[PDB]
Amino acid sequence: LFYHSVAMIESCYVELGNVARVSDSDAINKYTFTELSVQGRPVMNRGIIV
Amino acid sequence: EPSSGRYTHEDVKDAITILVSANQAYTDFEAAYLMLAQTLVSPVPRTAEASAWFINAGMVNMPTLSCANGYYPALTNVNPYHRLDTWKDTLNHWVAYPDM
Amino acid sequence: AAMFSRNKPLYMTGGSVRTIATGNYRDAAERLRAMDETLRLKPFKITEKLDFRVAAYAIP
Repeated sequence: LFYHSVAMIESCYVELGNVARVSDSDAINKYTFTELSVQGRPVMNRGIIV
Repeated sequence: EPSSGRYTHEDVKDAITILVSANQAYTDFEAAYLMLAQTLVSPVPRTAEASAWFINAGMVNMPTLSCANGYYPALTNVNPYHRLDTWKDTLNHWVAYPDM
Repeated sequence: AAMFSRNKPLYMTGGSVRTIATGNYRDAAERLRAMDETLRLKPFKITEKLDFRVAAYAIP
């Protein structure tokens, strides 16, 4: 689980690095990158989905 | 948090950008954008006779404020319904170039 | 069509009323939302251009 944990946080914090450097005036931006990717019916886009 | 009292014009942009993104109220913003384009400026009359337009006060029809997203957040999810595919263009234009 | 009340115009507000049929609901029961309830997350490939300071995501 230790190796699976570092693999997940390293994947997330790397991508949030190059997501923070996009202008709001765009299709896939800071606020609306979760909605277009998700093709299901979750209650709220939070927790494990993001 | 409790109200501070003071705010910069930059802070109002942050308030609008969050409120639209959370509520998915992109078409509601497009209505407000066109509604302000009418009011923002008024003509200086060409001749003295053209002052007749601006004597009587024109009425601005503001819709009643109602929303039920806070109570039932299940109805607003990741797959929203939109009629046009260019339904987020007006906000993306304003947030980039406000003075336009 | 026009309606009056208290010597003033009474206007109809709200959504557009439709002719509800028995078929219009039970076609969504026939549909069932048969999209298998499985959270399939699709990726976005980052694309670099002249500035490089700001990032740009593509669909494929």
